[PDB]
Amino acid sequence: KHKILHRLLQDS
Amino acid sequence: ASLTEIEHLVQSVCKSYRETCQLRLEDLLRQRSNIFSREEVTGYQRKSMWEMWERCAHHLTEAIQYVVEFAKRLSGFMELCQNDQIVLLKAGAMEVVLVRMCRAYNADNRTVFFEGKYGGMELFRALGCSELISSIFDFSHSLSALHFSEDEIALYTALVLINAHRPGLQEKRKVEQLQYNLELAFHHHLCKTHRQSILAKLPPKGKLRSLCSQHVERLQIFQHLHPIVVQAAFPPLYKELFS
Ligand SMILES: CC(C)CCC[C@](C)(O)[C@H]1CC[C@H]2[C@@H]3CC=C4C[C@@H](O)CC[C@]4(C)[C@H]3CC[C@@]21C
Repeated sequence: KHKILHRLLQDS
Repeated sequence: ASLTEIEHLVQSVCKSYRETCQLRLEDLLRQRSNIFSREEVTGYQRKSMWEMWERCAHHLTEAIQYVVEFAKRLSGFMELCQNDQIVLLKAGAMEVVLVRMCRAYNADNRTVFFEGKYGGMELFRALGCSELISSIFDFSHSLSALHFSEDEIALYTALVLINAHRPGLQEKRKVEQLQYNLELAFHHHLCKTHRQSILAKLPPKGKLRSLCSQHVERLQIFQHLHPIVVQAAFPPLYKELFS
């Protein structure tokens, strides 16, 4: 999908 | 910026550590006499290279998700720009896993906890990266000689993560501030508990960096022979951090 680090960081 | 504030920082980090430690120290300790049989070792040793890599990558990455949760909980970490968060995580997440490893390591027989039992280095032979495994078990063994507490693991690994010298940082000075206070919390808890004798006993800096580079090198050789394994089979988080 893309950019799993971004996701982990944004997700409360 | 206050004594009371750094007392709170010690408390904050220790508790944050316990909530993100993946397994409690004594669930590891209690399982030490569960040792992989000779027949179970040859089963692991009969897995292909890519199959051992992906089983290992999987477990590493579930450990790394805990480390990411831990970092998120370190003071000021979320108030840094996303570039720098990613930089601290790419440089530190593996370092933290290597430190967290000493918990899951039995110095008596040099074994680590893996898939429900303890195995030695030989358990990992199908990975094809044997100087590295030996280096990692050596590091883990020198760390065990320190006899860290859970609190000391918390404070130290917070410090491996929050480092203003990491290359690639945009806002170096914001992270110096963050690190400075965690340096203080760590030093504070050691003089309170009359450790501090372990400050010169701690690894360099270098050392961990050398361990991490070696892992990436090894991964890179692996990718040469199996390019699309990493891109399609490995957890994305692992791919993102390491290649
Ligand atoms: C990815 C691979 C090619 C390099 C790493 C090889 C290794 C040193 O064997 C890795 C593979 C799986 C790893 C383990 C997987 C999960 C945990 C539990 C965690 O709470 C602390 C560390 C620990 C115990 C890891 C230590 C290092 C291990 C045991």
